[PDB]
Amino acid sequence: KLTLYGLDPSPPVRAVKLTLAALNLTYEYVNVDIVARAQLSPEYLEKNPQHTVPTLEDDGHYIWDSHAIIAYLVSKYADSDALYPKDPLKRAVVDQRLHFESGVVFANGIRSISKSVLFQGQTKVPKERYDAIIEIYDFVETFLKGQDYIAGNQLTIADFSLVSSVASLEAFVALDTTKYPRIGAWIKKLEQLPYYEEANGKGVRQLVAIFKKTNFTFEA
Amino acid sequence: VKLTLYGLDPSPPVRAVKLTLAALNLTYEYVNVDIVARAQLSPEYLEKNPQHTVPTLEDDGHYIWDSHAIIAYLVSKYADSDALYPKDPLKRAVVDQRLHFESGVVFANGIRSISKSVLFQGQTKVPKERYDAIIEIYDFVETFLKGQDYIAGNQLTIADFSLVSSVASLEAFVALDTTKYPRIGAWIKKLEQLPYYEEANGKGVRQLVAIFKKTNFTFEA
Ligand SMILES: N[C@@H](CCC(=O)N[C@@H](CS)C(=O)NCC(=O)O)C(=O)O
Ligand SMILES: N[C@@H](CCC(=O)N[C@@H](CS)C(=O)NCC(=O)O)C(=O)O
Repeated sequence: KLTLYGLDPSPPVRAVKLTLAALNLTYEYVNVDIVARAQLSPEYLEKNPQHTVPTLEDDGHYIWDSHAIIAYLVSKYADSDALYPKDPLKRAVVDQRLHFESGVVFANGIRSISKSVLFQGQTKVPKERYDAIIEIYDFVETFLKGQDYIAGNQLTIADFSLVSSVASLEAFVALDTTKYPRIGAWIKKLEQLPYYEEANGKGVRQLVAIFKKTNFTFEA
Repeated sequence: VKLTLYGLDPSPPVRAVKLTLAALNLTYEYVNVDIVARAQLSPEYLEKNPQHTVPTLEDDGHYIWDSHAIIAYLVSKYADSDALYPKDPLKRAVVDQRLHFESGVVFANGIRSISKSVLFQGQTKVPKERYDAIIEIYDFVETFLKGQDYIAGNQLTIADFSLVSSVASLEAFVALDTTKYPRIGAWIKKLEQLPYYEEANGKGVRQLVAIFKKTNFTFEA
């Protein structure tokens, strides 16, 4: 019995939706209205004291942080270790990419802007935040050099994690696929998964539209 | 020997790896990478780590980077038991949440946000936002320690090494009020009892604090 707490525009929530779909697991999806600060309710804080989404409930146990969740799901429920290989050297690449996503991409790239634009209602965003997004594209383009997937030669949860956030960066800076052909090819490859549209595609488009509506701009 | 660690003592994620190597009693070569001299940007270093960060670990022709990936690798490959990184999916999920909390909320948003501005871009005035972020980190860690002696449960794990390397470093920006944060104070004190703590984490924390003291940076009101 799985319950996922979150909302479709959220990148880390979509990373979990991709993993759940890839593992063909059934779950209840509970909406959490972040703009209304519904995550700050006493009832949600009891589930996740960091008051973030996603939170996964698995038969009474609460797990949070999307990367911890999707590793947990694969380790516990997958038929094989395909999505999260147990071989320590292969796992070390996956883990590096996941922690890259946690810090460099999401915390420094996305939440840094979401906080000032959506949470604080500010229209102007410091130029450093633009520079941070270009740095992310540059790194991811390098990470994809000579391989079809982000962490090696097979689909893993690192792909789910990073595609959920890297595709979201379009909300701030459109991806130039002439400058970034590897990133373009990799998103296109992942878009072919039958569950991609419902798990990640539509939420990306929603987030992009949310930020379009704010009319935010980068400071020079 | 077979293991090489690339890094430098003031760096919190390098110290996370030094703590783990010490706890596992592994021998290794320590190679200094002077990030102040931008030595991590040499083409030679980029071949080992294209993200040009420290730490990097070299193990028999393989390069691993990101401190959290490195220390999970070390325990899984070399430890006698999974004590420091339990394999039980549920216990593992708590450790993993704490590690990723360190990557994003603590290091990226808390420390590197200020370090880049102050150490490498020479800014002396830091926005109040960055002070508030450190206080929120202290608030979260205090909550995480509720009812237990360690950060991810009832036993020492790599989550303790990761988070103490960075949380102890926060003194460089905001001194820790142990009357407001008695659990954090006790937890740091408990880890300081580890005989390998002084060399692995303690010296470098003090170095980092002294580096920031010298810059004379302040937070805006
Ligand atoms: N790295 C974390 C990010 C979690 C996170 O910050 N989620 C955002 C939504 S995208 C959130 O919960 N914001 C509300 C809050 O922190 O109060 C993860 O992968 O779960
Ligand atoms: N979260 C990463 C942080 C790595 C990191 O950013 N290290 C800093 C030093 S504390 C660095 O290498 N700065 C040089 C650079 O990024 O070029 C980890 O745990 O390894």
